[PDB]
Amino acid sequence: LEYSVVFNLVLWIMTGLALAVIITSYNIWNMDPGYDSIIYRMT
Amino acid sequence: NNPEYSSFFGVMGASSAMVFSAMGAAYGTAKSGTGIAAMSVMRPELIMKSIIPVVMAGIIAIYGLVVAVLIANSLTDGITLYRSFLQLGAGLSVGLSGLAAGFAIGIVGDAGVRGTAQQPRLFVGMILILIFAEVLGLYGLIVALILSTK
Amino acid sequence: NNPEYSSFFGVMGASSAMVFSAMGAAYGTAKSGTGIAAMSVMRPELIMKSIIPVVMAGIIAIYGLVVAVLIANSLTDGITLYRSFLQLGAGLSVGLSGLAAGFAIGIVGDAGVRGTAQQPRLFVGMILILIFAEVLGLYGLIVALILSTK
Amino acid sequence: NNPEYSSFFGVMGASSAMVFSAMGAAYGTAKSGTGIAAMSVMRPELIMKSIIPVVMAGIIAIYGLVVAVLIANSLTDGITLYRSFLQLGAGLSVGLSGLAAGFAIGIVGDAGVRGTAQQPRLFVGMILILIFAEVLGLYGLIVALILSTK
Amino acid sequence: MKSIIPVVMAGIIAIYGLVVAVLIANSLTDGITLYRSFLQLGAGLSVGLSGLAAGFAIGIVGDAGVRGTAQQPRLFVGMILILIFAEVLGLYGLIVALILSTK
Amino acid sequence: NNPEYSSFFGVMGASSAMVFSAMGAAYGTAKSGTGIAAMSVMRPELIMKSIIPVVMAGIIAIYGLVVAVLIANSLTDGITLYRSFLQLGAGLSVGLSGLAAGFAIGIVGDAGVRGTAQQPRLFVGMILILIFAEVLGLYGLIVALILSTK
Amino acid sequence: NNPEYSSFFGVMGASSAMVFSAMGAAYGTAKSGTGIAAMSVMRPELIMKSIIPVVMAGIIAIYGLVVAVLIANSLTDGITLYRSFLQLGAGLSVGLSGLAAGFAIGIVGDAGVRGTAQQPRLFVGMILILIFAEVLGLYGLIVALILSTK
Amino acid sequence: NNPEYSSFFGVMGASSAMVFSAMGAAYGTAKSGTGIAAMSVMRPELIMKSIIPVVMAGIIAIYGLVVAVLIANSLTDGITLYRSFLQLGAGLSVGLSGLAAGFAIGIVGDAGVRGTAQQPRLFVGMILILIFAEVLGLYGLIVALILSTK
Amino acid sequence: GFFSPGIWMGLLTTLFMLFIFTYGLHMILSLKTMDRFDDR
Amino acid sequence: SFFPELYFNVDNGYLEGLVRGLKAGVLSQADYLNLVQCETLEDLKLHLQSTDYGNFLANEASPLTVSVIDDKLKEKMVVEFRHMRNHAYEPLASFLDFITYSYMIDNVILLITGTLHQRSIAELVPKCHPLGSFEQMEAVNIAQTPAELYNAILVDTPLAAFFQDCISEQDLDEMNIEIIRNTLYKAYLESFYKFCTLLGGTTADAMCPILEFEADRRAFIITINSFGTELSKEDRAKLFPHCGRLYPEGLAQLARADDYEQVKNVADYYPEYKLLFEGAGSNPGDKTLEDRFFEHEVKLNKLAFLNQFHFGVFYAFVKLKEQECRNIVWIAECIAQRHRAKIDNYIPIF
Amino acid sequence: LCCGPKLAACGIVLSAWGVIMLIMLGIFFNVHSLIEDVPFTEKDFENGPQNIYNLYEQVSYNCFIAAGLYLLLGGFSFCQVRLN
Amino acid sequence: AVWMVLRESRILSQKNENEMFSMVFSGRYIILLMGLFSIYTGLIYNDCFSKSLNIFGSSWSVRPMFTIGNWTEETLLGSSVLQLNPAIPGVFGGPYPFGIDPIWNIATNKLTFLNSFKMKMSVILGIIHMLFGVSLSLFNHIYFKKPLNIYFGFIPEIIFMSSLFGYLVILIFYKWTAYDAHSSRNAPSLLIHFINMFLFSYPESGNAML
Amino acid sequence: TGLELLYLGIFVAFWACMIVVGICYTIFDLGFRFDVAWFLTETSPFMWSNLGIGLAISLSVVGAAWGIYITGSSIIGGGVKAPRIKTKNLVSIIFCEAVAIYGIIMAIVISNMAEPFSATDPKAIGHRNYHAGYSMFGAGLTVGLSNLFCGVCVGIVGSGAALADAQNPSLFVKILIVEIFGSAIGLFGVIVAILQTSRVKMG
Repeated sequence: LEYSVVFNLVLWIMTGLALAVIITSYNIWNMDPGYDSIIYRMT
Repeated sequence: NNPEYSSFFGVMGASSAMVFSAMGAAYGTAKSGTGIAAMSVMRPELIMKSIIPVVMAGIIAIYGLVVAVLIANSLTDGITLYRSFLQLGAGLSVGLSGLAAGFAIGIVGDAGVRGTAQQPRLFVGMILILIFAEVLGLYGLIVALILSTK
Repeated sequence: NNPEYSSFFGVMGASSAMVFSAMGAAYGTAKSGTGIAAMSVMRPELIMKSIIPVVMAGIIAIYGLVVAVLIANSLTDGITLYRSFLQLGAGLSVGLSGLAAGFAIGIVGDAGVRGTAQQPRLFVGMILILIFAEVLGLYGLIVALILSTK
Repeated sequence: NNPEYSSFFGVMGASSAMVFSAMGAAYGTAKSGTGIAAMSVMRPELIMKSIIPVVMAGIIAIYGLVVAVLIANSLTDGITLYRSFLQLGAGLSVGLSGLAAGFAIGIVGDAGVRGTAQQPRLFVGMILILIFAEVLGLYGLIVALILSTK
Repeated sequence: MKSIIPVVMAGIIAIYGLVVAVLIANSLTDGITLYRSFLQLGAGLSVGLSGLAAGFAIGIVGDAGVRGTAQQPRLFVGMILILIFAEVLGLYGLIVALILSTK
Repeated sequence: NNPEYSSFFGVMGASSAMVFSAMGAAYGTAKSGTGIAAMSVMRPELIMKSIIPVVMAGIIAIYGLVVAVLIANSLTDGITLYRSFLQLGAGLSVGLSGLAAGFAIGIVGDAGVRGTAQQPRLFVGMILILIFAEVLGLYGLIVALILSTK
Repeated sequence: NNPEYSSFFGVMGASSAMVFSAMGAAYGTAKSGTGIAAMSVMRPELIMKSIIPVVMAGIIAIYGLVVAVLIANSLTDGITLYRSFLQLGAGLSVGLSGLAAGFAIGIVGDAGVRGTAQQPRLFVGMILILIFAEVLGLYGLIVALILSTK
Repeated sequence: NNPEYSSFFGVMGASSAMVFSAMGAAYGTAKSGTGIAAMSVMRPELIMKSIIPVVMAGIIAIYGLVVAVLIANSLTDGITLYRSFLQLGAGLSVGLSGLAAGFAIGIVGDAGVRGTAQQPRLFVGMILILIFAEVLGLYGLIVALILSTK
Repeated sequence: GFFSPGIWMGLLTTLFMLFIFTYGLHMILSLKTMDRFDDR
Repeated sequence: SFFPELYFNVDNGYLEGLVRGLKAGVLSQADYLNLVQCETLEDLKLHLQSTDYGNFLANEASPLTVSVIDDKLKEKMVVEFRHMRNHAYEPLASFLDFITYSYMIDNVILLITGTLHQRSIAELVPKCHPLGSFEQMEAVNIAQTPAELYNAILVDTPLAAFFQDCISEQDLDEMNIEIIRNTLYKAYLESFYKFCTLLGGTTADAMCPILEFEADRRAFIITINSFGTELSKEDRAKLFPHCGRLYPEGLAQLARADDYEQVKNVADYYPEYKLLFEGAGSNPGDKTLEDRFFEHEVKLNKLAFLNQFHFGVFYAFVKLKEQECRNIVWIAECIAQRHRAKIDNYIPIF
Repeated sequence: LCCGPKLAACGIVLSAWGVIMLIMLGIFFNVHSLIEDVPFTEKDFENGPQNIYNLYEQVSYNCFIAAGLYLLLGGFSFCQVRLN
Repeated sequence: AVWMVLRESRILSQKNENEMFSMVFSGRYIILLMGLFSIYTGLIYNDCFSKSLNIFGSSWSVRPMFTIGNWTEETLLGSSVLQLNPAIPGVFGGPYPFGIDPIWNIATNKLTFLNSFKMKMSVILGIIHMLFGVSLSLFNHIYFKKPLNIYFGFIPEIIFMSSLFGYLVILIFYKWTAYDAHSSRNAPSLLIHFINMFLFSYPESGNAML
Repeated sequence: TGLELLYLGIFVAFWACMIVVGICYTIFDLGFRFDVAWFLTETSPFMWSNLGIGLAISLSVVGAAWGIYITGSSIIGGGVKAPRIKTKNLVSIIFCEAVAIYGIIMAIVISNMAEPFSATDPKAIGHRNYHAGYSMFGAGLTVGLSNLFCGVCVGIVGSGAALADAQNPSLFVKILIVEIFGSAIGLFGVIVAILQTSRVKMG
């Protein structure tokens, strides 16, 4: 009973939180070190 | 009388408090580390001063650790749901606020350390800016504690 | 008589206020700090004036702390739901408005600080513009305070 | 007799009116400040005149404040839903309208400030185009206000 | 030889995963009261996603650290300190998982 | 009797016709106007010839008008639903088909004007192409009328 | 005896057939016209031969018109549903297949028109390939005709 | 006892067989024609013996046509559902498999014709490779033929 | 049931205003400052 | 596509209006005729003052020379470019950087050779082309050490990526300076072209035709000029860009060609180029191939101004104004040397 | 064959380690006829403990066979290193 | 390590261009010890390639007495189940003389019995070692005659660490010797009391005190 | 392209889930669990009506406002060398204000029809109220979107007009004709919206 309440809450809460992790992970995954200073020589 | 599934919210809180704040500290440390490497090769004499952004980043992760434990030690099977919701909100408040702080710490650390390599007078200003980012993390901790004990 | 799970919305409000405000202040701080590191490397004598953008960002964060606490201290178990929606509105109103203010502070801070070193007469104009951004953050607080006690 | 959740739609109207308008004004301010910072270096004598785009951006934020408060003062517990959707419509009407106007003010103001420094005869044209942008935000307010009592 | 450190330390994350994953598995039965199941789920995610964050931290600083060290051997000490803090993040994940999974 | 909500689909039909046709006409017109202005700087004597693509685009708008009016005039409360589906299909048929035509009109008009600017002998060629695009739009109208009167 | 809304699937067939085929022909026309406009500048004498890809594309549009009408004429209120699904399948089969054919017409015409101007001996090869694209469209028509009468 | 949701699965099989196969053949044709047009600049004598990739593309379209007809002829009202899922599988199997082949035909054709232009020895190799792609498409037909009669 | 008239109506209005927020934020994020200043 | 004509004017709206406003100021055919009817350098100045040009030779030496007006013309357009480059945002600024790269490449060729033949950087910088600038140090005060210049370039100079073809310093000492600069420029064209295709809207369609022309035009001229020198056919082929119409098949023929006739036979497959070789009568008192190429390039750069929502307008602007400078200097030089029958050898820019 | 003394030397170490492990393992199976408790018993297990003893005896025999092969391997690898 | 040492004269008086071999050679005396201690600890862990070492002293339980304790023909159902061996049946008990009783190496719950040991052991060893590290600081502060570093430094630092972490260590040993299976139900959880300790959390019920 | 990747991933997952749920509800032969009539009738006509009203005005401002900045930047840029531009090309912004007005008038005419129902059980209650609700939504959406795209059209064209006039003052008058067609696009949306609500009643 009241399934629609638990369902609605859990669906969107975990979806938003999961996406926040995905986006944060993306931003960290592709962190730009600058590709300078010593990178030009090591490359 | 207790709605089953109620614990799900509080449990996600305890995890979220650590996971999101960990990503923040991870960004802060990783972003600062690159800036440190650039400075140190140019001049290693500052290697023991440019580490500070990293220590600060760690403190953010601790903020999250503290709440995550407080929530976990506040879980029960016969949970009244109200408290479970507060725990979720408290965990997210510190986790996501620390996450924002982590980005703030990393960006300014890299810029500050790279600048300091050229201008030693930049150090003091860098620290003050880093202080604001640590304060941004603390505000999250304060609210999370208020909610989790409410 | 009070609907169940009614506290959820108010709890999200308290957390939303703090998190979005921290996001705003964090962005504004990071963008200013980058400009400061890039600017003051040449003109360190400005290092103690270019910090202001960052302070204003911090005010955005306080707005969020004040409401997030105000909301948390207003929550109970038997909430009539109506009150919760009001709390959610107040939380989001200040949080997302502060977030917008954070971008205004950040973009103007970076542009202003670097420009100021190039042209010292710009300093006053920079502050005045940043003042509007702080006012934008405050408008959010005003509405949140009206709603949170309604 | 009141469909539960009736209050939820209304309070979101007050939130939207403030948040979307703040976003518009924040963008408008950010673009104007960036253009001012770039212009003012070479022609500091134009700093005072160049502020106008920023003020108008601020006005956009005020329209949102006016509706957001008007709605907030119009909320009760026993809302008949009919009233709630009217308030939501009014909130969205001024919100998106103010948001769009803020973009026009920012983008036009940026170009206007840069152009004026190159050719002062463009100053009046800048003001005229920007007035239209504000008039659009006003439009959003006027209808949003009319709807609030229907 | 010295440059391997980032890789060796990174391996701790996979170990932390094993430690919790087994600790949870040891407590899986049919008649679970749900409550304990959520706790196990949270502990699993906590250490996993925290280890993921730590993995990012270690990798990014390792690349910069190893390259910098060859440019300036004095970087060794700074590299070690940075790597430690990144590893601590993985440790914090374990700590929460241990407290939560046993509650 | 006549079921409730049955008019919903017919209303979407009338709206779809006009909105998608407006999209086509708006794109086709904007593309032609750009090409016209681009040419006219180089040589003004061809300006009159370059206008037709804009009329072509307007016809797309009319195609949508004819069906949208036909449906809107036909809409009532007691609709047998079957009729509503025909109206929905007729609306989409003419709107989306006119949309495709408007896209084609834009691309070929813009390229045609630049082509003619370089080579006056192209005039007849681009007109023949634009005739095909107008025919593509008409096909949409034909099907829509057949469904709307079915 | 028949279910409600059964015409919904059928009427979408008549619409889909026209819209997708028009979209295909529209793309093929747009790409062909671009190549014609660019090519015709250097080789104006080819203007009356390079139009062919555009005619090909128009055939795809007719293919679609024929089925859309046949579905409309065979679409009734007391439809047995079975026939409705068949009409939807027939509509999609010809429409989407014509869309694929229109793409091929587009790419081949664009490259072929320019290739022909640079190589008069390519004209026959261009036609042969475009014949294959028309065949691809015809296959869709064949299936749609089989389904719509099944 | 026949479920009324079966005539849909079935007809979608016939549609899928034709639509996806046409998409594959259209892609292969579009890419092959582009390569041929470029090739013709230097080696027009190869134009006729470069059409083969396009013929093969067409064979992929036929694979789909044949299955679509076989299903369409098999479609009835009282379908036992089992047959409907076999028709759906057979449709997708040949269609999507042909689609994959279309890409192989297209990419290999383009690269092969362009290479052949310079290295006439590549021609046998181009054909052997393209034969494999046609064989991959046939595999889709084989499965569809097995399923459609099961 | 999975959804209620209340829940659904809420989601429907939430998405419209969420799209507005997304639009606004999109343009705000795609906002740059200058690399350098023109002259002295 | 729908890619431009929407977000484009948000940041680049001002610059589009400004640069086309600047284009309006280029000398027209009517103006060039007025400049020809001078026969005196001071009168040339006076007639120039009728346009957007003028009042820039004021306060200079009373006698006007060709070298002075040449330098001043460059400076005028450099300022206009730098202005537009400074008032710009990354989406557009990166495009402009590529334009500056072409000049940076020439300047670093100047920095080497001089470094290889002990000359100080401070002596070399005054003769570097504007827009090179090199605000970064380490390229300065290299102590006439090739390694220091090659390290400063690898690290600080934006051209570092391009040098990946020419590396290890050994290349700098063993390769002829001209092979080095042609190789580096080819790398530039390859990256710049790909960049334009990443911006896969109006810019790609309006800009790439120009770059594709440059690639093929250089391939033609390189092949011809290389006939009389000592250069391996394979090494010559290494200098051909692959962003053009000769790349699929055609460069192979130029790489093998040992005569002008064979080069024309290659052009024969491309009517757009064949017309240039047939128009380039190359008689002892006629226009040559380079002259027809310039006329074609201007046609292309002018056609760029038929699109109102792209970055190709800024590239075309620079090239058209650079040719404008060449035209004006040509007139000033023809006046000074009194060769009035050769005055009509300027490239009309409409 | 020489095969390289570096690889013959590795064989000597593997052979010596193997002979030690295989002999000791076979003994353990023979004595505790056990910790490993993996002799591949039958599923149709009857009330006959002596059946388990017999299984371990088979496992032990197999262990000594494997050791014999390592003894032969060590001999060959040894002479390779001496000749190399 | 022994091999490297025995060839020390031949390896050292030679060229060794491979730094990986040179590195481990230079540490050959460090490795030697690591091996010697690894044997010691492995024997206490009672793991030799995942095999235990039964010295005929494994008296954890007397299976004959298991069947006496109301386990008659359990091997019938056993075909599909495990059945956990009870504590304090009156017939089991007695520590293993050295290391972990071999019986656990063949159990399906090794992963809990021995896992708990290693967790608690790691804490015990870590905290004690840390306290040693602090104790050393006292001698250094005495050597440099810095009274302030011991009156305001060492003393409160060692007390701080002792009061929090040494307390924990004591409780760990206490539990092992204080509680038997007779109190396994509602047996105190050391981790929960540790957290509640710091927070001054003293619920009326739900947790028994040590 | 971080944001474009986000938008795509959400788009694909959004519809992919709908496909799976739709086909599953069919396959498993659920008792018409996916009930479109339920959605349409439970959703209060007040939501549909007031949404259309806000959209009608708000989307029109977005268009107007969009076009304003398109021509604003072009006019200001060109004006650096041709100050004459501001005399004539301001009409482009007059056109944009007019495009916004179209929506404003329509939004008010629609909102004037808003009434309460005092209704409860949708069954056989407010049949006409639902028609008026949906019609108001459609008419509001119709004019909103039509003005939205109209505003963009006139903006883009006005940009070309300003760039043309900057270089030749004789071109403005001829080009002006195109913007007039653009404005007509918006007016057509108004005509249909009026018709759609020409026969509605609430209450």
